[PDB]
Amino acid sequence: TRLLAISPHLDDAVLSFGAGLAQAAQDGANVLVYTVFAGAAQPPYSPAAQRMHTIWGLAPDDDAVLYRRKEDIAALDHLRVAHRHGRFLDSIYRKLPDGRWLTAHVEGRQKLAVNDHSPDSDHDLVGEVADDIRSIIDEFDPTLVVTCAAIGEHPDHEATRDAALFATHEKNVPVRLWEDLPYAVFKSGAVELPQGFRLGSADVSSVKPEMRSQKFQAVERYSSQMVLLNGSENNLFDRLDEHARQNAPHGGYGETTWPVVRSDDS
Ligand SMILES: [Zn+2]
Ligand SMILES: [Zn+2]
Ligand SMILES: [Zn+2]
Ligand SMILES: [Zn+2]
Ligand SMILES: [Zn+2]
Repeated sequence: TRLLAISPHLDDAVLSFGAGLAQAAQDGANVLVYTVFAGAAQPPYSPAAQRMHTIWGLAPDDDAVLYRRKEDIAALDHLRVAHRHGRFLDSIYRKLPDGRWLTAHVEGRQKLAVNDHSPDSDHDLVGEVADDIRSIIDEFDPTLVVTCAAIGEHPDHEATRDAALFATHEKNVPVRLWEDLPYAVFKSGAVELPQGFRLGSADVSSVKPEMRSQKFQAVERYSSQMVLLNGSENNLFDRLDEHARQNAPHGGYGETTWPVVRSDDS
């Protein structure tokens, strides 16, 4: 078994599929967690990025990507799985063709506003990510790829998922999508895949209690994210535990995945 996980951001694979990754390595699978939006960003940073860096507990002009890469290595080391950090710049570091920042701040609103941009610019981003994924597939030779469903409709999650779907289709590798966490605790669960792809029936895994514990310890390595993840009530793990409790109310901890298959008549 050669499992390639494709995470949009530094933390998504561990939050959503950490237990499955740790279980996979335990069973003797070769596991690799490649993160798409891990590109090394250079100053000058935008105001919106600077603000994010402060929310992550960093100085505005700190090398934030380096810090987050280090956290990611620690967390994946904890699950006993390998890492690979991609070249793509996260949303807060990207500029548009016209020279504007992709993301700007508004006064008095929590979530950052994304500037409108061309379908061409999205097609091109997704194309480049797909290119990188295809090469990784050639290099690593996965038997299975797992990536995000993009529940919550984060644009970087959709870009990652879509590129993985195009690349895995061309390369004939089976692909599964994980339920995005903690997004799925806050957002419905229905997603729109690119034309020609659809979701098969869900599978909610059964993991040993010790893999649950390892997952949550791995999550704790993302120190920069604890404020963003614990939110208001400081109860991320409670919410994660409660979610898994529902989806197996006669079992313990587990993670929801769906296989991706071709639609009929496509
Ligand atoms: Zn993410
Ligand atoms: Zn490394
Ligand atoms: Zn992003
Ligand atoms: Zn876009
Ligand atoms: Zn769910």
